[PDB]
Amino acid sequence: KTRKESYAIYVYKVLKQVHPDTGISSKAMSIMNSFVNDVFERIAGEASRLAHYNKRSTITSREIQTAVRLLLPGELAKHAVSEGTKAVTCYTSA
Amino acid sequence: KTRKESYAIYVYKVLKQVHPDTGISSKAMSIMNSFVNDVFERIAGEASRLAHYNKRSTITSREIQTAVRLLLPGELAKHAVSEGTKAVTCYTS
Amino acid sequence: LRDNIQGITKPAIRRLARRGGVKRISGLIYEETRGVLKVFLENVIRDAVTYTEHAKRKTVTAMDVVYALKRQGRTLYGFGG
Amino acid sequence: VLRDNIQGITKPAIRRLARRGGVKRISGLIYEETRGVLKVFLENVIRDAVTYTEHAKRKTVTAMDVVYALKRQGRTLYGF
Amino acid sequence: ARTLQTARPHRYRPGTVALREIRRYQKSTELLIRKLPFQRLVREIAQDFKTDLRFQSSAVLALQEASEAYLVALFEDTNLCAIHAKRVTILPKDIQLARRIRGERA
Amino acid sequence: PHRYRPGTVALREIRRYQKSTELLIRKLPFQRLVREIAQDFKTDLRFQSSAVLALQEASEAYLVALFEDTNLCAIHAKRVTILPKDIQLARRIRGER
Amino acid sequence: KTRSSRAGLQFPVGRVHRLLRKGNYAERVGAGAPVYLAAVLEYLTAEILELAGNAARDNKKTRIIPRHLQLAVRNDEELNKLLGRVTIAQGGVLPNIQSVLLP
Amino acid sequence: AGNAARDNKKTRIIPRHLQLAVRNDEELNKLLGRVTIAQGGVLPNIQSVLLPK
Amino acid sequence: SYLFRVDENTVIDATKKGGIARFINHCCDPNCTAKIIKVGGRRRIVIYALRDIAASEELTYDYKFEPCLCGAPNCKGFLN
DNA sequence: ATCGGATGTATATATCTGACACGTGCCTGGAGACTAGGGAGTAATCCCCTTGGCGGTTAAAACGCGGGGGACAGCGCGTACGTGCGTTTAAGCGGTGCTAGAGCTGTCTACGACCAATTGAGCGGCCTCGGCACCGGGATTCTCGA
DNA sequence: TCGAGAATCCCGGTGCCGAGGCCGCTCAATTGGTCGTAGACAGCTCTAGCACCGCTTAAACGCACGTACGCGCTGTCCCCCGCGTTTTAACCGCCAAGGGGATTACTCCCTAGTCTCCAGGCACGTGTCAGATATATACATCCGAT
Ligand SMILES: C[S@@+](CC[C@H](N)C(=O)[O-])C[C@H]1O[C@@H](n2cnc3c(N)ncnc32)[C@H](O)[C@@H]1O
Ligand SMILES: [Zn+2]
Repeated sequence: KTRKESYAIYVYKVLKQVHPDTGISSKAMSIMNSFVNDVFERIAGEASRLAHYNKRSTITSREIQTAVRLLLPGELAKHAVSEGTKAVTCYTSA
Repeated sequence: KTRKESYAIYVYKVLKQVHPDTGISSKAMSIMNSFVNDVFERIAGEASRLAHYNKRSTITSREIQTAVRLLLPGELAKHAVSEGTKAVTCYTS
Repeated sequence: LRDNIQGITKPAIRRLARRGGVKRISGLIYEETRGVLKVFLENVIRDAVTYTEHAKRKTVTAMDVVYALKRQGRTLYGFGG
Repeated sequence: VLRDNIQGITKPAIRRLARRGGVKRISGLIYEETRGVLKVFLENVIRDAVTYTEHAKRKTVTAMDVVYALKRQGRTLYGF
Repeated sequence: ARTLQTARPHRYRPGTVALREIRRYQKSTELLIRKLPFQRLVREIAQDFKTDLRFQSSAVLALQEASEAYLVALFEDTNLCAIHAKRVTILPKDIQLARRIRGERA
Repeated sequence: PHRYRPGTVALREIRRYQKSTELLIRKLPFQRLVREIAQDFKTDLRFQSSAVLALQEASEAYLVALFEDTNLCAIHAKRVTILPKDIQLARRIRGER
Repeated sequence: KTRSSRAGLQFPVGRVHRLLRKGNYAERVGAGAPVYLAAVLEYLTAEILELAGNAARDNKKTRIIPRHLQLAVRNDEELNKLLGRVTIAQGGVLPNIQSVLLP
Repeated sequence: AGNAARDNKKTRIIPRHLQLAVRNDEELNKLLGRVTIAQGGVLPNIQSVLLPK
Repeated sequence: SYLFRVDENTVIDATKKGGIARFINHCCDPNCTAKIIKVGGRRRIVIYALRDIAASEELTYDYKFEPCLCGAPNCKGFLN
């Protein structure tokens, strides 16, 4: 059969490190998957729109940061940008 | 100096058919230009998403037709799809 | 299939209104509500059927309803979104 | 710096705005309420305007930045 | 001193069974409309668009979810309107005002 | 001598203002207000001229519209005046709060 | 022979094809998509300019100003839904007074 | 969601727990102000004009 | 006594080793309760806020022991 | 309702500019022609899952009724809002000056697309048991009439 | 004010099905290397946002009076709720069939892409008449007395 994809195993690997003993249901897993897809589309679409106004031809790690800082509310923005820049630093120096 | 393209002259050519002796001011022409830009972006975005859903890459005259049927209200949809199909017919020959 | 809107009976509307938080229903609400619901359903199924006949098929899927919902501002999580 | 400039939105100005909207008898406590509402709206729009400016490494808030900030909130604006 | 612990006919007046149904429904999470009537209503409404569709069984269900999460929310708003007019009942002139202010009628 | 009945100059002003398209708020104090609200996000801000007006225009079409709703809420309570508990309902129904 | 004239249009099918290509919408723009889209845009701008001119005539003027576009749009019933959220600048409000208020 | 599912004496995150976790927050509520979480129910709330005296 | 009853055949003793949860007094009117969760398959005692609690407020809690320096408006003279 | 007048608004002539409409160069975006290639159209087919029908049962809907709480109408009191007039004040307008910073151009290079070989992550199919739904029987709270 | 009875929560016992781990098997992510170009950057030009000054004059403020509307209270009556009895069809389980949704296999034709050729659209001036005032006057609306 054709193999379709999702974020099931990754949401599970995150659940097994935030609550090392809880376990997610099935409908709740599909809800978290569609949530991840929706936020992905929001952020990437705003990042594109922003990398268009400025006539740049690429969607870099700063269009994404400004998108995250526009869409996400007051305090989620600071923590999101901190986690993002930490990950990007830990990745580039490796 | 600096070249910026707009839909002013086409809006003027259409005005000279719907009312052969009236004249748009500057602010109203700016408003009509922004309106054309807005509607173009709506229809193009909806056609793009509609092609992405069926897993295609060609954005052909069927996607624009379906996007006009989705976006425009009841009556404007009928006349718009009619003008569109008439123009593509009179162009493919 | 004629005159099925009477299938949204009075107790169902009472339960919806209870979950909504209202305490003392009037007596005329049970028709305004069916009108509102019919309008909403038409507005959604129109776009669902458009999405489903653009793809050259005769089966209204769940992705079609999810898209027709997301397009009107009201997204919906849980059905393959 | 500037401070306490919100008081520039006078009583006759709010009065005329209400009259355009259709009002006929304005209460007394309204002026403060609409001043707060207007301040909230302006803050929410100028935040995005300044973000759009910063992203482009500029120091002047263009008109297209205000247009984009307004459009991003579902309030488009024709004429700029 | 001892070891502490955590453990060791009728007619309700009108307006009380309502305040109990509110608490028992605001905590449940099931669907409040019968499924076959909604099936038939969806199928009957989709006649005006295309004759014979097949309505995959997850489509219908999907609609139902939204169709609740709309109405319920609507009622919340209408409630406020009622409470605003210094009354407790919700009247059709409340639903119309909610839908007007909210943008659905204009 | 002569005195218009209390409340009859209201409708005259209503018709006079609903018919024109001018800007109701004075331009310079609004420029000052918008110029000092943005002092919380940056400091060397310049505010190109046609931006401010832009803002101002939008910031009128909001308030006017809001009052168009506030009145309704007032009229809902069998009233004429628009007391400050109407603006709050009119802003909570449309999801602005 | 420009591709707009070949269709019997006034909107630049070439420029619309260019915008569709260079706007990052899909991988391969079709052939009869820009014709359709230019025709739709022309129909809409004609439908709005007609009522704009009508409104500007009844007010005994020959120039269309934003007040007349505001009137033309908001008076219509299906353009008012298309442009449901726009705020035409220098547009003003449609005159209306609640019946309860006037004596 | 896990905090809710634990304070409810269950051990399986379930759509109701996600609805609670979102609508009880204040900033996760603005990020998801338009969505509807299927099978999430609603948040318990009764006005004060309605509660008996 | 700082003893606490987990279940019938197990108790927690915080007289010499434990948390600051041993510094919560019995009051005839409590604003915190004690539930028994099971995490990792084992029972534990958590303290939930019964009613809203403002800052710099003492955390009251009902011991249910089955003299009383209660100090409450309405109150009984026995911890038992 | 009837005037009398007093205020406001609409009508028409005069005139006065500045912004719209038109003609001019000129620069580059659009049109023609041709090729290669992969994306989409078309035929076969298979099996999933939708539709249809049927019997039981029992949960939920429908109906009728009694009455108590709520909606709605009607009045007095009084205050806080509108209208008008005389003050103040700063908005607006014009004119000058100037410097910050937007904007555009050429040079260089660091970075992302593209392509080949591969290999292990994750995806589909198989169990399987522990968490959860269900049932029953206690205690425990809440409402209401006395 | 307290009994009682109806509803609600909590503790055990029990079965069952889906959440989770395991095995093979792909196929897409990884690594390495090339190559064209998107953008960084140093630099210069010029425009337009900022600040100040002087007048005037329209808009804002303070104040007085008076009156219209908010509002709190009282009083009918009516209709929506809570409850009991009868009726219906939703729901569950099950069987049968066949349409059409996916998938596979070929094939061909529609579009990207490049080069060649030039005309259409945009910045730039210049002309004049459409609309904005401005004034004088007529007509409409509104308010007091009767
Ligand atoms: C958890 S300890 C409280 C901590 C105590 N305040 C201390 O200083 O350690 C509970 C014990 O404190 C005393 N206590 C707590 N609350 C009390 C009260 N309301 N009246 C009298 N003794 C009390 C009793 O001895 C009881 O066994
Ligand atoms: Zn005590």
